[PDB]
Amino acid sequence: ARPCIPKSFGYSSVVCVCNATYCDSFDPPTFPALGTFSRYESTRSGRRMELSMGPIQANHTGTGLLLTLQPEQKFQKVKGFGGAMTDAAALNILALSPPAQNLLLKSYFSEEGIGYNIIRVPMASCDFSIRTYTYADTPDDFQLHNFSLPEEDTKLKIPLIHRALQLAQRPVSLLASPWTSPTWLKTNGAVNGKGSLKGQPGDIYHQTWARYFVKFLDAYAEHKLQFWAVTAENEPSAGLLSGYPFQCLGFTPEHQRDFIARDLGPTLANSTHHNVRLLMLDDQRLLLPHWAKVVLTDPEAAKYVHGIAVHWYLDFLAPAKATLGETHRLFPNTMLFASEACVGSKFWEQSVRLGSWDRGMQYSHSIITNLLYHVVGWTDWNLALNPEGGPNWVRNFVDSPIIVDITKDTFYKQPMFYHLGHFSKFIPEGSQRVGLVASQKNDLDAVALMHPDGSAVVVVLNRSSKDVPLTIKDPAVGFLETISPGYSIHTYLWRRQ
Ligand SMILES: *[C@@H]1O[C@H](CO)[C@@H](O[C@@H]2O[C@H](CO)[C@@H](O[C@@H]3O[C@H](CO[C@H]4O[C@H](CO)[C@@H](O)[C@H](O)[C@@H]4O)[C@@H](O)[C@H](O)[C@@H]3O)[C@H](O)[C@H]2NC(C)=O)[C@H](O)[C@H]1NC(C)=O
Ligand SMILES: *[C@@H]1O[C@H](CO)[C@@H](O)[C@H](O)[C@H]1NC(C)=O
Ligand SMILES: *[C@@H]1O[C@H](CO)[C@@H](O)[C@H](O)[C@H]1NC(C)=O
Repeated sequence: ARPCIPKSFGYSSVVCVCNATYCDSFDPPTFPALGTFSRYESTRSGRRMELSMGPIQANHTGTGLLLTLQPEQKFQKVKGFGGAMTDAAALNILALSPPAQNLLLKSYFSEEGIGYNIIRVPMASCDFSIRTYTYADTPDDFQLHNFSLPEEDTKLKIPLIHRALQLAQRPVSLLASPWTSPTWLKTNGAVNGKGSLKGQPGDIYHQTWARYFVKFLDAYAEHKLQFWAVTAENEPSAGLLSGYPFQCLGFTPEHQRDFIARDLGPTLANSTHHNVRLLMLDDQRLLLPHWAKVVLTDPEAAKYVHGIAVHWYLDFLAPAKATLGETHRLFPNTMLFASEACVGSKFWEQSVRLGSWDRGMQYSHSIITNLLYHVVGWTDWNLALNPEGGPNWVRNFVDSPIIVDITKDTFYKQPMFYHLGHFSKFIPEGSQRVGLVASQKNDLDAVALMHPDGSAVVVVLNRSSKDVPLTIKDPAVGFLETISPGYSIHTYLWRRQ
């Protein structure tokens, strides 16, 4: 286990400094015997996923906070965690020397790092691109004879995805999302702004756009990559907004419903890519449950839709119970998945705050809330950005868990990286959320899950300044006596037999 090299940039915590010859890492799991628990601890004060071990006791007495596992109370199975291979993320990763590149990719994808198993791939350009392009910019090419991947895919994104896959010991699921269609399929003839597909679902424009999904999946397959899922459109509501500056393609929920039932669903189902999952919405969770009711109460759209993808940007408006909770109650067999998050887009937010503990706590708080309301996965946005929070052709810069400094062949792992790793490292695909109750009112955020191998994992986040002593009870093993320091996050692991 190679320790964090801390550096302060004047914010609430430190970054971990990595370069060509040094990056912090973990040792392989030792799997401690029954009656012993593992603790991974990160703190604002500087601890970075530090391992300790403790005993499990047969008995407990006291008035302190007790959290009780309810292993019989079974909820959602986890798909996984990861981030987005944008043009910007690829340009930043490839600006490092090869050994620094490999330590960045190992930080995310290896067992010596945090075990990411999801990669979101934009279908052509987004704002985190240095130029605007689609795969079919030759005008009025309804045949899509001139559909091709440019070097952003063939030289940047695809080779980095292959390298990530090879470093990962877990199977990695790829998720594709489009921002815009070719401009000649759009009402406004532009990559951005208020504009939809021309015409109506079931017509030549919509059939062409559905076939474009199949051509993308064919082109990626020529490069030996297969997708787990695609979304119906990135943030479809954004294309309904006058002057929207980012690549977009506007759909009402009715438009998405009919596009899926008539065009996208049947087109994917009648392709070699029929096993690729389709996710609807890919948008702010305040749009639930309405968007789910509009799409999923139509059997001709419902039969194609595997899940509902959500973005976190307006979560302050949208209580989880009224959105995720209500959507799970009405549509319990349609999985919910968090497909995009980042801090810093808002005009008042500094784009990049190197070492921000607040930004880390935003991530872990969101992941815990999502898991407590039936969500099966959580996806970061750009895997890496430069210290300006780009590149970005619209100059809408944001933060990333890893910041690359090309001038020093150095990258910085922020608190967001460690807060995400407290889940991604320890909650593999197939883990199941289980019950966890508190003995009294408390300021902690906590979630319990069972690993496929039956072992327990509990994440405890303390967003308060105050140390909170607490006990965890598992009826199969006994009591963990621990303490949740102010501004900390813990992951607890233990065998149950
Ligand atoms: C990539 O990042 C690495 C981590 O920051 C950089 O390594 C640091 O490199 C400096 C410059 O050589 C080292 O400092 C020197 O340290 C030695 C003492 O060495 C011994 O003790 C230190 C702890 O004090 C220990 O880290 C070493 O293993 C040795 O046991 C002094 O003699 C010098 O006066 C000077 O202070 C750092 O120790 C070193 N840290 C680590 C953790 O390796 C590396 O240089 C970066 N590479 C590039 C090219 O940017
Ligand atoms: C521990 O738990 C058991 C429950 O079977 C209880 O009967 C026993 O007296 C407890 N031990 C102590 C020291 O309280
Ligand atoms: C588009 O495709 C056809 C046939 O493969 C080719 O002859 C034509 O010149 C291409 N157009 C452009 C603009 O590259």
